Amino acid sequence: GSSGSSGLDSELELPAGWEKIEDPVYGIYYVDHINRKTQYENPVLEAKRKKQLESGPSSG
Repeated sequence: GSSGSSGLDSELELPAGWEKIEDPVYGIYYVDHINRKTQYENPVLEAKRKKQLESGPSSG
């Protein structure tokens, strides 16, 4: 695992089923009690990042 110096990541107004767990060794990570998944990349950012998309390649 890669330990980052700056960690300005947080819940960021998580949607639903998100829990910000702060650990001294594991660090700050969000756990989903719905998809039993845990990752560093905040969901609020991802969704709002791939959602803000106004125009893009249409496929269907």
